[PDB]
Amino acid sequence: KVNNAVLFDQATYDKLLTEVPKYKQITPSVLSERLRINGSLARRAIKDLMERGLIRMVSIHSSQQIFTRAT
Amino acid sequence: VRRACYGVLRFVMESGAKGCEVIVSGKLRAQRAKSMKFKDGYMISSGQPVNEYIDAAVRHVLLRQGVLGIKVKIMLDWDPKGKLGPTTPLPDLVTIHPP
Amino acid sequence: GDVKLFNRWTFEDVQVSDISLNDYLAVTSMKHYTFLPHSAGRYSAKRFRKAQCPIIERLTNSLMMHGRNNGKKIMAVRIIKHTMEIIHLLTDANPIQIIVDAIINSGPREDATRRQAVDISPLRRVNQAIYLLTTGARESAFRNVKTIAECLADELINAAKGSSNSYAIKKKDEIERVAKANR
Amino acid sequence: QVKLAVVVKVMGRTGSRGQVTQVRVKFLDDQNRLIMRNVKGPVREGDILTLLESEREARRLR
Amino acid sequence: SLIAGEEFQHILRVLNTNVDGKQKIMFALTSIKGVGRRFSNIVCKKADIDMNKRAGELSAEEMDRLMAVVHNPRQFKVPDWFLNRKKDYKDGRFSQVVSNAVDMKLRDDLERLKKIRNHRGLRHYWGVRVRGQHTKTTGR
Amino acid sequence: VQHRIRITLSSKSVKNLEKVCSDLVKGAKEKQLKVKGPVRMPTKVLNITTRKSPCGEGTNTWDRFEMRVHKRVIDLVSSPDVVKQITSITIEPGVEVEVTISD
Amino acid sequence: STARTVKDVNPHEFVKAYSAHLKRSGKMELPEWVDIVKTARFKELPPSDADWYYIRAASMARKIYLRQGIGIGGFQKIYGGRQRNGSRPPHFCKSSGAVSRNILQELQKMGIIDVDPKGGRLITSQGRRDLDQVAGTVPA
Amino acid sequence: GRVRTKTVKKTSRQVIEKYYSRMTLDFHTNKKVLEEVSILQSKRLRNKVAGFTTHLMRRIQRGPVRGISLK
Amino acid sequence: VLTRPTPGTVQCFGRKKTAVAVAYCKPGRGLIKVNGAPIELIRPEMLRLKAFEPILLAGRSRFKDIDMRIRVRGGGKTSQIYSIRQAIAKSLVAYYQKYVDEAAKKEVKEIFGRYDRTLLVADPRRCEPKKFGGRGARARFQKSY
RNA sequence: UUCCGUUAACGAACGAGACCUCAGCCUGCUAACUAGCUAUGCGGAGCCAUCCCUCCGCAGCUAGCUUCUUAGAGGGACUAUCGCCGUUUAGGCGACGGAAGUUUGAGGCAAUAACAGGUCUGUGAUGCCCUUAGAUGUUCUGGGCCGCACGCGCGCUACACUGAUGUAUUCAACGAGUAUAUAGCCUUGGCCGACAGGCCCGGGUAAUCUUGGGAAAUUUCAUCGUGAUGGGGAUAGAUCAUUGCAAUUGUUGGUCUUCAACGAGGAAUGCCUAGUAAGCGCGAGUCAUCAGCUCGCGUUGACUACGUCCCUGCC
Ligand SMILES: [K+]
Ligand SMILES: [K+]
Ligand SMILES: [K+]
Ligand SMILES: [Mg+2]
Ligand SMILES: [Mg+2]
Ligand SMILES: [Mg+2]
Ligand SMILES: [Mg+2]
Ligand SMILES: [Mg+2]
Ligand SMILES: [Mg+2]
Ligand SMILES: [Mg+2]
Ligand SMILES: [Mg+2]
Ligand SMILES: [Mg+2]
Ligand SMILES: [Mg+2]
Ligand SMILES: [Mg+2]
Ligand SMILES: [Mg+2]
Ligand SMILES: [Mg+2]
Repeated sequence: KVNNAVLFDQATYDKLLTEVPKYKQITPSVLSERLRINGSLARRAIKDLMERGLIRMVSIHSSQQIFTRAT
Repeated sequence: VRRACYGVLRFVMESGAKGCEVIVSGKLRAQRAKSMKFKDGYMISSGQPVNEYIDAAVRHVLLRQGVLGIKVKIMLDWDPKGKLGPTTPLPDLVTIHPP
Repeated sequence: GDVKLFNRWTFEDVQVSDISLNDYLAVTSMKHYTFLPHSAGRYSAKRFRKAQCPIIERLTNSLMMHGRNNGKKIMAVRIIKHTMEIIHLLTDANPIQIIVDAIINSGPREDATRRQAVDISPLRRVNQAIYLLTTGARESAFRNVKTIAECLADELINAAKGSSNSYAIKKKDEIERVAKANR
Repeated sequence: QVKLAVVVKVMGRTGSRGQVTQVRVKFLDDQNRLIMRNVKGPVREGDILTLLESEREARRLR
Repeated sequence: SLIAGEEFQHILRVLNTNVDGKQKIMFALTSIKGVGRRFSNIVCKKADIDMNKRAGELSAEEMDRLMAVVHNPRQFKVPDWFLNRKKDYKDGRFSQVVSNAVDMKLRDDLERLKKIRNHRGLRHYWGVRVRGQHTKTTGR
Repeated sequence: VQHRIRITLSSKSVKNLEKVCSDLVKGAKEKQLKVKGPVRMPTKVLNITTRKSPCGEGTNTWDRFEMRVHKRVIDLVSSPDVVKQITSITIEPGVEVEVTISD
Repeated sequence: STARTVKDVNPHEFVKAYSAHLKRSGKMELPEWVDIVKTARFKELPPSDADWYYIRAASMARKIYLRQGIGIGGFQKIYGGRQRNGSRPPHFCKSSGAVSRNILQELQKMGIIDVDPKGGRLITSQGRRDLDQVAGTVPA
Repeated sequence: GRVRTKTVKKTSRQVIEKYYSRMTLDFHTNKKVLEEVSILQSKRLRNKVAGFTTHLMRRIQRGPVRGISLK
Repeated sequence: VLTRPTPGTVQCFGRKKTAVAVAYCKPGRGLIKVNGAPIELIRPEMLRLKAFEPILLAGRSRFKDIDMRIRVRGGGKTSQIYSIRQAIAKSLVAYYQKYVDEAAKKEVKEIFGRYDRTLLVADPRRCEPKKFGGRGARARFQKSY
């Protein structure tokens, strides 16, 4: 029984902005499993981190979105 | 029937067919029906050359005890002029010119 | 280095360690270098012709399961590409070498027929390795948020190391064990 | 340890259903050690088998 | 992305029905009986409600406009071919039946046929199929 | 000559139809009339598939009957007189010759 | 660069650029039934893109650019797809004719596509020019 | 299984028996003369007779055969 | 006799299943298009490298003096790409055979052959007809007892 | 029972194969205003004008031509060549070449002798028996063949993210089609309509018009986010159209709503060795209307084996 959240709380936003950019592979599935968030929230958080420039993009596709860290 | 079918066979073979076959099915003598074949000569049954070499008919006799069936299959000979029979020789037939 | 998989990955630096499993993985010879894991090849007319088929293609063909995925080879090639990129991301090595290592560290070498323990031939060895790898990835992906490409990448990476955290390696171990118990 | 032995001659499909192949192999470190082992899967003359236990052999044509 | 809101409500008591706040508003409105995905989509568009939001994200006023549209699709210009009660028997008025009123209309429509001894009403009363299907091997 | 003549030929057999067509195009090329043809239309395959059993017992076995219609078009430029003088030779049975005058 | 016609650019990008062009031009009048209708009866939801009208206008403009003589039934077949029939096998189905006709008439009220005597619709010289001058702006 | 039937085999030995002289070791030359000293009712059957004739014509060179080939 | 002829035109086709692609080659500047669109846009995109293989192997330098216009019809979205592949390969081989000396043809044909014989020789495989008694060519109706 | 080989048998015949059809190859041949290509001319657009180049449209029975399409004739493979095995036979395996090397693939046809096999409800095929005017004839009306505690067989739809949904996008083949009466069949185009459908001009008895068959799966982007959930769509309510003489026991097609089981299935058991299985759609037959069925078609396209008599059956 998944209890994935659909909206971040401020602490989880801080962890998304700090610990997540330290992840090697960044895809919506990994973020959903780790941060305990929905896949929609995962995709949107990945887009925001791509807006703040805290990640790179290795490959984008409809089925699989693959992102990695710039640092 | 056993005397008319052999007569038909006789006439066909004197006419010149390479082979002839007659089948009589029905209540010939008893109440149970049986089938009497009257074959003489060479007759092919399979392949395309059947629908070139086999002239066949199926006719009923409307008798007092019921219906009697007649299958007559006449196998024709290869006619180079294509009048008495087929003009195409049988596929397996091979002729070697003598030296 | 003219022919590269997806025009992004080199074939020349692939080392197939096992001498036994060398003629049944088609990666080393230049004749077995392909741009795409898609050939529409006739590798089934003869008994030992699937051995001369590129190994990435043999991995790709096992992804067209089950019946709902039968014949969908372009989607399988897409999964292979997205798996080979995750492999390069998480290992920083050539994904073809990770794949050949996983196929080497996954094929069972001994089995129990009839219950006499028999040894597996190289061709059945690579067939079993590929079957276990893709079966484990598919069962990991089923009813899971994780994508089939990510599950395939994780399974291949854990099989290349030799870790018992990969379904294929656990299953290879069971298979060979039953051929040790029933020696 | 793991002995690698190269198939030199294939003789017979054994088992009730022919699921196993009886074969002769000369070992890779001992080209004078010729053993009859049973193989599961398609096998041909020249493929190397990693016979894990290389002492048991097998009964010919069984 | 969007972080959160102090007003985010997980359960919203809507038309005597519970709506999950962790659901997109369009599919969240399909919790009330009588509202399907297509009618909820029309209701969300006509009420000028963001379709990329979640049910809990909306405020009081937004759901009030959603209910203005749900209780009167006509004033909000929802065509009459879009209603689940077109040309009512007694009334003759087009309307969108929602909530427990759907069950009420079902029961009244069945009682109407169960008093006139119509075939279909008797099929309903016997617990058998009413739309002319074979009953020998299926429906067991 | 003056007008444009389209002779359509149809048949169920290829040899009879082709030899009739050869006769027509040979006659056309003897009287020095230009001939465009024969032009072979795609063959029509009339197909009937029916259960061979006269009843509903046995393995449901199906015989597929086919009738193949072969169409040939010959396009001359001439007057009607030479056209009916050409298409008056012995047209073999099964061949349906049809003459139509164009502009 | 420029000097690229429609049959030089990726269709997915050209349609997106030309829909934006059409929306900017402001010469498109939208029907009342833009937020209600479905593009086909086999569809179960209205288009999820608010600018779907302009996207479909760009799509049909490009199709008329590449081919001449497409009628409303032809465009119903072009935008028709697979219908899922519940417990029954799927079959092909056709799209809505009102949407195609209205968008084509809106595109006649811009001098982009006219109607040919031979039947269907042709691309006008102005429409060809517009599509070709937008294709040059599409990044390669 | 590519086993030749009697009609192919019998014709092969009869052709070599009579026309051994005008018979070469090449299939393509033997299938041309086979059209001049015989009347076969199929190209497929003519090819099989000439391919087995060439086969026999090479075993004769080996030296033992069970035909006659007086010579 | 031993001089190169004036560069001209060749037309070559490739086939896969029922798809046929015909490449028209004329002296030009290296343009390659399929049904008017450039080949660098052919779809599916993840089979794009399959159609690029003859060009990637013969090198883009071997295509400078020719313009390749390819018309493809029939088949599906995979067989058309595999047909365009073979059309490009056979068109380059024929162009080098009539206007660019036999040796260079031989070299380019050898490269194509060592990579894939399908680049030059069509696969003869076609759909097998359905038989009554099953829903497929080999598959039979489920048997009960 | 295909040959070889052994031999009181030799020589034949049917059957098998041969044969026939479809498919695979032919830049050789024959020929295309009901098929195209290429070039030329003109026109449109782009670029910027023109020119050139690129993409289009139109025209030319004096623009050529047949690669692509068609369809006739032929050719082409024979295991032919090589190695190995084999009694060094008959044959098998591997290899080059080759379109094709698995008698190339798939069919059609298909012996002797049978079975109390099915069919008298296909037959104006039928013996005998029954009935024959208050008919077991015929016709008309209405009902039933659909009825539902239950058991079994063939199936379709699913259980989902290798997905559903909504965009964008673009590849088949087999076939079918009219009595023109205002009009009958296949329907193009225009208009009205959200759909369903309707109205109005027409084409086609057909490589000519429908139809270059604008098939889906697939592809692309986005949403959904592991939740019986936007999976599934059974059941059910209201309502609108169409076929028909007639739609209730819902013909069917739409619209809104309703939103069941089902989370991969026990013991069992079916089919299948390559363009095959499986997936996907199309056409035809049935047909006024109704295809979850059959008979065909193409699209996407594998795994596994190249054996054995363990089971099942047959010899
Ligand atoms: K009968
Ligand atoms: K009777
Ligand atoms: K009947
Ligand atoms: Mg036969
Ligand atoms: Mg998953
Ligand atoms: Mg219409
Ligand atoms: Mg389906
Ligand atoms: Mg030709
Ligand atoms: Mg009986
Ligand atoms: Mg019944
Ligand atoms: Mg979709
Ligand atoms: Mg649900
Ligand atoms: Mg659904
Ligand atoms: Mg009915
Ligand atoms: Mg039908
Ligand atoms: Mg069985």
